[PDB]
Amino acid sequence: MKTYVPKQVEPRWVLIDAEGKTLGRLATKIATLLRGKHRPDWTPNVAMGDFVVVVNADKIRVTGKKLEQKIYTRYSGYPGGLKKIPLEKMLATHPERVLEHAVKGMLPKGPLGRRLFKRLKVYAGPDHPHQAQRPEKLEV
Amino acid sequence: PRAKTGVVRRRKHKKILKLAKGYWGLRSKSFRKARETLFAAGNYAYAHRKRRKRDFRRLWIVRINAACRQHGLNYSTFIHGLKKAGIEVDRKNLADLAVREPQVFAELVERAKAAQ
Amino acid sequence: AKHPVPKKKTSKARRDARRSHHALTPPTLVPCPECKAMKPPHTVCPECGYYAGRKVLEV
Amino acid sequence: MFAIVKTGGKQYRVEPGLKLRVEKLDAEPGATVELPVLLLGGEKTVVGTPVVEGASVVAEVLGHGRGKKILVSKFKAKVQYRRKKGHRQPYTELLIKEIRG
Amino acid sequence: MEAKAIARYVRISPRKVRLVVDLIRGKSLEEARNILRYTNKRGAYFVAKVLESAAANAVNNHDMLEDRLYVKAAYVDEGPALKRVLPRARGRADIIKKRTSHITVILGEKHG
Amino acid sequence: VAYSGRKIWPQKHTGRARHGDIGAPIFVGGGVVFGPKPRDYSYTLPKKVRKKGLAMAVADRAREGKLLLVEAFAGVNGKTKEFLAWAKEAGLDGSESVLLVTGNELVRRAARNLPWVVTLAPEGLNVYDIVRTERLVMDLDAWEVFQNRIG
Amino acid sequence: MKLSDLRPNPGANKRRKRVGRGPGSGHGKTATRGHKGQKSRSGGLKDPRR
RNA sequence: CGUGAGGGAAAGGUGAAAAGAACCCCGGGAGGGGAGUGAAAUAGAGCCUGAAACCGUGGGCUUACAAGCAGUCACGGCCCCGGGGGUUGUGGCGUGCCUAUUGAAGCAUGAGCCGGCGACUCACGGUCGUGGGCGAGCUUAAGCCGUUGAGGCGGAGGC
RNA sequence: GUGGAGCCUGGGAGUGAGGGCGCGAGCGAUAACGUCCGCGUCCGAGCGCGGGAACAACCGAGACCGCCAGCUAAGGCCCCC
RNA sequence: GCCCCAGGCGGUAGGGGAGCGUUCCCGAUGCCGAUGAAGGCCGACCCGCGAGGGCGGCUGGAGGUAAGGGAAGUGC
Ligand SMILES: [Zn+2]
Repeated sequence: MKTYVPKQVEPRWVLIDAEGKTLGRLATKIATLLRGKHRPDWTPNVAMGDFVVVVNADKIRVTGKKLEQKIYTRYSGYPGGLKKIPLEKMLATHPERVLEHAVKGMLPKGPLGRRLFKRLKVYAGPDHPHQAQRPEKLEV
Repeated sequence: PRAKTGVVRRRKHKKILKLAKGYWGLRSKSFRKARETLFAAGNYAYAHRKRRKRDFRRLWIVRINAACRQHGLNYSTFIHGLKKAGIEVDRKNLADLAVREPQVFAELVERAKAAQ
Repeated sequence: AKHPVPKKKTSKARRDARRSHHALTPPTLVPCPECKAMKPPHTVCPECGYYAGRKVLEV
Repeated sequence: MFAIVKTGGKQYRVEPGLKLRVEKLDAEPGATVELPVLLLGGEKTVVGTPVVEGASVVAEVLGHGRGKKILVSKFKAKVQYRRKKGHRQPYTELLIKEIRG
Repeated sequence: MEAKAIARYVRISPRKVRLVVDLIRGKSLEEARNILRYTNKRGAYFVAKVLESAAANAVNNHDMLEDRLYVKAAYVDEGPALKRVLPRARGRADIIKKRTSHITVILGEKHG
Repeated sequence: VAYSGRKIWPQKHTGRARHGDIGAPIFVGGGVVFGPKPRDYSYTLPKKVRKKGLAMAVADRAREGKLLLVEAFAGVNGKTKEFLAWAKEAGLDGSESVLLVTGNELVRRAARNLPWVVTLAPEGLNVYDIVRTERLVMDLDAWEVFQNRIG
Repeated sequence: MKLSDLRPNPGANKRRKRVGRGPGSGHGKTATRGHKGQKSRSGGLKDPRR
């Protein structure tokens, strides 16, 4: 009686409202659905988590003074190339990249992890071009 | 009576190297590298014997937790349910049920909450 | 100059890796419109000894 | 219709006419065995609590076998400690005859 | 049918001539004659002689028609390296391995 | 070993591993460490043990009925086939490796070429050749020197 | 009794303690001499009695 | 090799028999293919067999978003032989070996790799244990005599 | 108190560079991954295992083996996990 | 009382114990060998915890050698 492995399953699209939800918590549930660890047929070594689309990423909310005290930094490899970016500016420019950074901070690494991050699609604002994919709305 | 190496060293090397087939580069061609690689491969095989059990147990707890949460309860509450319910099916079989017997596993939920 | 020296031996795969680009491209030839013989362009066909539809070399 | 049975501290989803290996049980080949049923898997879904009351599967032993030789081989480093050791766990491979209610 | 000739004990760097010989593997015979004929390499002459001796063996010995003659497969193994001395600075000596090569060409008839 | 003690190269700065001379036991061609020497493996076994064990061997073949004391050798007179007709008639086939002990040079010399016969003068009696052969055969005088030797 | 019947008593003849034969012998890499020291060197110590 | 005293190599094997490949072809030759002898020629003289390191050529799997002491476990995929074997895509885990060290993955030592040589013994005394003989006794040394692998004698002597 | 307990006699050892941790002291500067002692411990030799991110001595725990079984230890239960 | 019960089994230095394998000796003027030894390569085959042993295929073409003991230039 070997442990069961499922066959390949079509990923079920899932829409998620970025508005009104906390950054960390929402990113948590997003990562959870992304892994497919909501499915009884779950298996680690294969990306069978669901495709996820989010809208109103700008409409995310964050507790405390994290608007400014949270500094998304980057590194160019160049001396003094540490580019600190506060959370506010990062909202004004790339809020979708904010959620990308937060959820990517929670995914398991490795090529499976990167493909999983490909499996996610953020859209700041209320719209997205995936109606053909039938994005199932799912409150969290 | 002189006892040269004769054939012993060659034969032993062919043993270890035949065991070393499929290794990258000199690890599967030189007796020395192949030996050491087979040592670390040995301890790996050991700790992965011991490991795999915990591994599949984590898989079973994961999938079972999924099926449980899809019925409103979670893993700890469910297991406390069955344990209170005097049911003693283990993680593997509950996993294969929650995949294969969603209705049977459903009744397992019903008796889990029945403990509650 | 303190005599730089190779730290380790190059594995076979890496040696072949650098030797990837060492391919010898086939020297492009064309048929001689005088004698229908293959030859490199822009040179007198040593078979016919002609070039540009006229004789130059004394084959 | 299946059922999870207890054996060697192990639980097996089983169904009639099935060959399954277990711990090396003590029983003559060709003999059959009745086993504790943890749950009747199928139509009459009964929860053995902890075991079903009157049910038990019927399995004839096919014969005792030795598993493939595992080479458990411990090794410590820098201490001259090498341990090569075979192992072939015996198995009592069975045949699921039926499942007594 | 197959033909083949062997440049057994050819004094030339096997690595070098392998570059040449990897330029006619999978080729038709006439194509091979041209490519050897105008390849800027020393080994191309050796591979040329081995080639023509090969195809001659095909037609003459094994009686293969010259039409379908393509290089079925060929290669160059290594021969006994003639070791020589090179005087290096400060009295120390070295040994250049003048490498001898073996050449093997094989000629199949490209049918269809 | 035939080499010399001159150090092959200096101790330090030569880059190589240190060595003494090539007469060392680590070079190919060097001497051998602890190699076998002229070694007298002989040793004095206790007399009582030699005699007693000898009698124990003869007790072995005797109580097993493979012993056969013989008085006469009229068939043999120094010729082999004499011994063939004799021993064949003497209840001997050739299959039984037989230990031949006697004082008759005509017997011994007349039967040494037997592939299956072990010949020994009565003084040359000893446990090893007694154990080698299936059947044992002696003359009554050979039996006597046996007795005194076991006496 | 034939020669292939002759055998010493059990324990009448005993192994030697061969040293320097890897780990499995248990007597390996040192010949039981322990680590560094005047004793572990060839030749050994002085007269331990005196 | 060293002025010299001196130091000191390497290097065996066809085949039963040269029967050592006439002759043909390619080729300057070499060498190659044929042919031929041969039991066999991947026995062809660079020759018993012919290992590995190493070097190629084909076939199978695999690999260009990708992280690693090179493996191991699982799963999966492909290929092959028919339950296995070969590959490894992912996931989990994982600090080469030796020595020397309190402490080494160590940026402490050694090791390019393969093949072969390479290091606890022998003699004689002592001591403990032991397998045996004998037993207030045990025991032979040298030597002598015997065979020519056979042993006995030999009480000097020791304990 | 039956234990790889104890004692006696023989044989063979190896060790006599130790170290961290806690506690009790000295030196030190009540500094040192310091030094030197006592008591206990562990490593050494257990760099076998879980935790502590990683980490010999900190927490748990002394690995005969196999099992796609279960209960637990420290420690954790928001994702990585 | 050959099997059952209880407990034990981390492990360096080191003590001890038990085996595996190499050359040679006896076994053996025997036995195995051209229907193919030794040797080489191959194995998913069987045996043992292992050291290893057979078994089978091919190369190899002429030696090998038991049970059971002995002796070592014995295991890289
Ligand atoms: Zn022209």
